Amino acid sequence: TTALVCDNGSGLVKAGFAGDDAPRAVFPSIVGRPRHQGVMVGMGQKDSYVGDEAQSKRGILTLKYPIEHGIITNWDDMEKIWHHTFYNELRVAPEEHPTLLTEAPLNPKANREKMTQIMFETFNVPAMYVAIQAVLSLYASGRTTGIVLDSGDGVTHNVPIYEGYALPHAIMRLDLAGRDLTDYLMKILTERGYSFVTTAEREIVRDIKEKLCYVALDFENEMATAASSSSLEKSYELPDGQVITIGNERFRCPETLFQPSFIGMESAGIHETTYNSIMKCDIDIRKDLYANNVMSGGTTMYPGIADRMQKEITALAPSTMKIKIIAPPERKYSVWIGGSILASLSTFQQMWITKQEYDEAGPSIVHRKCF
Amino acid sequence: TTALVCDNGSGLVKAGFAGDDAPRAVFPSIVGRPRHQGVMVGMGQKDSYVGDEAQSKRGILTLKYPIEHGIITNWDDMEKIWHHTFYNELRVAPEEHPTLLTEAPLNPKANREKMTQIMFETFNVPAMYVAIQAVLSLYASGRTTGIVLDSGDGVTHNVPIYEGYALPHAIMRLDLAGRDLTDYLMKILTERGYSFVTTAEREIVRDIKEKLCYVALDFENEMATAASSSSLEKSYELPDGQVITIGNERFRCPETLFQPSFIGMESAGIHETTYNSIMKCDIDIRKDLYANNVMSGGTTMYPGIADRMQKEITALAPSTMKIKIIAPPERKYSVWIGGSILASLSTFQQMWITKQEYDEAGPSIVHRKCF
Amino acid sequence: EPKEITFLDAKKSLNLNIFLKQFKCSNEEVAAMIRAGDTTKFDVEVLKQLLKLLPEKHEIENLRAFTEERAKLASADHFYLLLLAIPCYQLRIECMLLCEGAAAVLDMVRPKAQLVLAACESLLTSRQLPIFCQLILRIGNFLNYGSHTGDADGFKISTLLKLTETKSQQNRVTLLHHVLEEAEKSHPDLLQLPRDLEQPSQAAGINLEIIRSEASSNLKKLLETERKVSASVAEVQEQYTERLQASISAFRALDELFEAIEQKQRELADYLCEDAQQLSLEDTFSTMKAFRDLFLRALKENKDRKEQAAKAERRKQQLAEE
Amino acid sequence: VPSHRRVNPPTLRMKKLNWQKLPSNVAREHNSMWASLSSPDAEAVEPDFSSIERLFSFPA
Ligand SMILES: Nc1ncnc2c1ncn2[C@@H]1O[C@H](COP(=O)(O)OP(=O)(O)OP(=O)(O)O)[C@@H](O)[C@H]1O
Ligand SMILES: Nc1ncnc2c1ncn2[C@@H]1O[C@H](COP(=O)(O)OP(=O)(O)O)[C@@H](O)[C@H]1O
Ligand SMILES: [Mg+2]
Ligand SMILES: [Mg+2]
Repeated sequence: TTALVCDNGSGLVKAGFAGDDAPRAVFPSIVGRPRHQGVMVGMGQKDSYVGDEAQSKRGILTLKYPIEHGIITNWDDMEKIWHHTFYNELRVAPEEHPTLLTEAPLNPKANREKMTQIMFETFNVPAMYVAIQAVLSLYASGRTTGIVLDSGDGVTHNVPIYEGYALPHAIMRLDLAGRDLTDYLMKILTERGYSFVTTAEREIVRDIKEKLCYVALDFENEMATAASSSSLEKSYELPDGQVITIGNERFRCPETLFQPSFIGMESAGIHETTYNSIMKCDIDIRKDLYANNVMSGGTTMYPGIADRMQKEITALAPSTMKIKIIAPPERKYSVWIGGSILASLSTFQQMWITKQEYDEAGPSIVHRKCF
Repeated sequence: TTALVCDNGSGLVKAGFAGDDAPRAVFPSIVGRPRHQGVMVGMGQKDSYVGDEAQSKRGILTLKYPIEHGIITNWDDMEKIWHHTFYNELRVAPEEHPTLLTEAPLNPKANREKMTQIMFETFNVPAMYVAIQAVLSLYASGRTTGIVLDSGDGVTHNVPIYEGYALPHAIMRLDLAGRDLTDYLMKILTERGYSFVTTAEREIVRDIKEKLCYVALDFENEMATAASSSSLEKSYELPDGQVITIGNERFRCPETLFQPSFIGMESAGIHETTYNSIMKCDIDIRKDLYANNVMSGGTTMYPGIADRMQKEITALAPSTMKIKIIAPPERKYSVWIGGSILASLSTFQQMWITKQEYDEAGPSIVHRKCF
Repeated sequence: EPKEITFLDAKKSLNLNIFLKQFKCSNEEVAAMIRAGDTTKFDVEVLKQLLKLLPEKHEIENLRAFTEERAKLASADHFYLLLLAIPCYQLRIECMLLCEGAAAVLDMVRPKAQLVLAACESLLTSRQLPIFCQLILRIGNFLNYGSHTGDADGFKISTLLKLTETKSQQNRVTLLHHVLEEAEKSHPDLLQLPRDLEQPSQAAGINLEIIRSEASSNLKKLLETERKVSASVAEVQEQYTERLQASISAFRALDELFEAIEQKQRELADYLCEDAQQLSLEDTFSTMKAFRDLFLRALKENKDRKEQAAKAERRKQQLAEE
Repeated sequence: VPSHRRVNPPTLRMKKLNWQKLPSNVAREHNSMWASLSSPDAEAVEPDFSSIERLFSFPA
C-alpha cells in the first residue's frame, strides 16, 4: 500500500502520497468559523471550514492560525486540520495507511506525547513516526548525516543529524520565519509609504515575497549600488489596480534571516546559529555538518541565498571556502519530499511505531522511537 | 497679535482666538443645498447654506459633510466652511492673524499639501501651523507624556506619545466613531417603528445620541435590567411635536465602540486597540502610559465611558502597574484648548510657518517642519 | 521687549512654559505650595516633569549673578528664582514624589499581598478539595488498571491541569465534565468548591519579586530621605517626619507580610510535597487560577449541555405530540 | 486496605489516561489531602462502572 506524507506547517500544511514528485494538497493552516450570527438551513452549511474551502469562503469566516512559531498550542484545531487532511484532502481513512509526521525542533515532550496519543487513540493509525523537519530536509537531499537549516512559517532552526538521528543538545532556535518576514515586509513597505490593513493586502504582500524578493551576494555592496541599480526596483499589481513598488526592501526582508538586528532583536542569524550549533557538537561530526548543509522551507526561495550562505560561512569559518551549500529547487516541500523518500523505502518498516507499542509503553514511546 | 485656533474636525468646527479658555464659534460642518424648487422671488434665496443656517433650515436641505472619515473629500464645501468660519463667525481678516490648524494622524501627504496651499494662497495668513489633534489634546491635560485616544465623528485613533516624541508605528486608527453610531441608531430605531432616512433626520438622531445615550458599565446586566423592567426607558420630543420613547438603544448604540461586530467589522473594541497600541511601545515606558490614558473628542461625552474603560483596560492588561483614566470635563474642546496653550507661547514664534518659507519651499515645508 | 534674557535654550523653556501653564495660576502660588507641602495638585507625573526640568549649574549661576530688575526676566526665569528662593527645594520635591509614590505603591501592593496571603491560607486549609481529590483519584485508579501508571495514592496540583487533556470518544466531554456531572447528581458540596477557593481566584496576576524589589527600593529611599531631612532644618522636619515615619511603618508592615508570604510559601511547598528550590508560589497560583477557570467553564458547559438536552427532549416530545 | 484501591476488573478494553505517577509514601502525609482517602470516614462516591463500560470501551 502507498503511504501518506503530510507536512503540518505553520503557514501551509501539505499532504500527499509517498513517491509523488509534488504534494497533491497544499492548503493554508487555517480553521474558519462563521463570522456573523445566523442559523437558517441553506442546504446544510458546514459549521467549520478548513484549508482551501476555508480559503475560498474566507470573507464570511473568522480564521484561526493555530500553530504559533512552529509549536502547537491549540490542539482541537490541529485535530480538525488532521481530520481534513485525511478524510477530505486525500480522501482516506487513517487506520490502514502508515502516516509520516513532522515536528518543529526543540518541541516540548508533552506536545510529542499528546500528538502520539491523538494519532493512536482518535485516528487509530497502525503506524506513525515523528521526524524533525530538518532530518526529512536532509533526506530530500539524500544523505543521513549533517546540519540542516530549516526556516518555515513559524520558526527558524539549525539541527545536527547523525546517521538519521538528531542531537537535541546542539539544536539552535532563531525566533523568526516567513510570518515574521511577512510582518517585517508590511512594516518596511509601510515605511516606504503604503498601508496593509486588510486580508487581501496581506496575501498580495505574501505573493510579493513569493515572487520578487531575493538575497544578494553582498549586502553592503548592493546597498552601495541601491540608488544606482536599474534592475533592483520591482513592482506588483493588485487586481483592483493598486501598485506596490519595492526597491532595496527585496533584500531587506530575507536578510533579516542573515541579520536579525535589522528588525530590533539581538539573536544570531541563520549563518551564526548554524556556526554556533556546529561548534556545540562533537568535533568529529563538524566536517560532515559543513559538507551536508541543507537549507529548507519556503523562506529559502529567495534567489541568491546559496552564495550568500556560502560567503557568510566563508566569513565565520576559514575551513569552508570550497564546500557548497546544497539548495534543491524543490526545497519548499523538502520536508514533504524527504518524508516521501523516507516512507516509500522498504528499510523504514521497522522504525514505525505500532499500536501495541503505545499500549504497552504509554505515550513516552515518542521519546524513544523518534530520536 | 492674537492668533486663531480653528479645529476643523469631522463633526463640529471649533474656532476662536488664542489665549482664551473657550472657543467662540462652535458650529457643525455641513453644507446644505435646497433639493426643492423656489417660487418666492427675492429675499436672499442663497443656493448653499453653510453652518448654523444649514442647521436651522435643515428641513428643506440636502446636507453634505465635507469631512468623511477624517479625510477632506469635498474641497469646495470645505473652502466654504473656512470662508464662513473666518468671515461670518470670527469676522476677522486672515492677513493680520496667525491661524493654528489641526490634523488627524496618518493623513495623506497631498492632503496636507492641499490644506497648506488653500491656507496660503486663497486665505492668505502671516503664519499657520498644522498639529496632531492628540498632541494638543495631551497639551490641554498639561502633561508631556501619555496615550491619547481620540474618537471624533469618523475616526477613533490611538496615539501614544512619550516626552513629546510621537511614536509613529504605535499610532493606529479605527474607522468607528459618532457618525457610525448615528447610522446604527437609525438602524435599530426602526425596531420600535420610528423611520429616519433623510439627511435632515440625521441631525435629529445625532441630537438624541447627544442627549440620551450612555455607555453601559456591563452590557449583559443592562440587557437583563431593560428586559426585566421598563425603568430605563426615556422619552424625547421631536421638532414636530411627536414624542418617542427609547429603551435599550441608550446603551446599544455606544456598545459598538466596544463591540464592532454589531455594524459588521472584524476588528475588536477600542480597549483592545488601546492595548495593542501599548504593546507596540517599548516595555519601559508602558507604566507611564497606563496611568495617563487621556480621552478627547465628543464621542467620549457619554457618561459611563470612564469607568467602563478603566474596567476593560484593567481586565485586559496585567494588573502589576497603575491604571488611571484622565477624563476632564472640557475634553470636547481639549484640541482647541491645547491649541490656545501652544499658540500663546514665546518659544512658538520661531516654529511658525511664514509666507517666505512658503515661497522658498512650496506647500511642502509642513512635512519637514511638523511631525 | 524681545530681550527676555532667558539663560535656558528654546526647548526647555518651551517645556517649562507648557508645564507652568497647566496650573492656571501664578508661579508665586506654585513656589508657595512647593514650600508649604501640599499634595493636592501634585501627582507623580507633574513632579516627574518638574524634576525633568530642573535648573542646571550654569543656569543657577547666571540667575545668582543677575543684578538688574527682576521683572525683565521671563516667566521661566522668575519661576526658577522663586524655586531658588525656597531653601532645599529639591529635597522638598523629592519628599513630594516619594510620599506620593509610596502611597500609590502601598495602595496597589497591600490588597494584592492580602489576596496572596488569603490565597495561600485557603490553599493550606480547604474543605471540599480533599473530597474532590477523592472522586478524581477513584475514577483515575479505576481507569488505569493493570498498567505501570496505576495504583497511586496522590498527585501534585499540576494533575488538575491534566484533567482537561482527557477527552471522550465524542471528543466533547472531558473527564472534568464527567466528574462535575456526577458530582451534580451525587455530592453537590463539591459545587461549593470555588467558594472556599475564591480568594485563591485571580491568582496574584503579578510577579511578587518585582513588587518586593520596588517596595524594598521605596523603603530604602524613604530611609535615605528621612536621614536627609534629619540633616535639614526643623521646618522640613515638622513638614515631613510624621509622614515619612508612617510610610516607613507601613512598608515595615508590608515587609512583615512578605515574610509571612515566604513562610506560608514554604508551608505550601511542604503541603504539596514539592521542594522549595523550584517555583512553588507563582506556578501554584497560576495553576489554581487556571484550574478554577476550568472549573467554572466545566460547570457552565455542563449546564449548557443539560439545557440543550432538555430543549432537544422538549422538541422530541413536541414532534411526537404533533 | 483503602477504599479507592477496590476496583473491579472490567470485561472490555478501556481507553488509557496520562498523568505522572508519584510515590505513595510521599502522598500519605498529614499535610496531604489523600490521608482522607486513607481514612474510611470520608464520603465514598461510587462511580457507575457500567456507564463507563458501555460508553468508554474500545470499539471492536
Ligand atoms: N516562493 C516563496 N518565496 C518566499 N517566501 C515564500 C515562498 N513561498 C512561500 N513563502 C513563505 O514561506 C513560508 C512557507 O514556508 P514553509 O512551507 O516551510 O512553512 P511551514 O511549513 O508552514 O512552517 P514551519 O516549518 O515552521 O511549520 C510562508 O510564510 C510563506 O508565505
Ligand atoms: N453631549 C454629547 N454627548 C454625546 N455625544 C456627543 C455630545 N456632543 C457631541 N457629541 C458627538 O461627538 C462629536 C463631537 O465632534 P468633535 O469631536 O468636537 O469634532 P469632530 O468629531 O468633527 O472631529 C459629534 O459628532 C457628536 O456626534
Ligand atoms: Mg512544514
Ligand atoms: Mg473633533
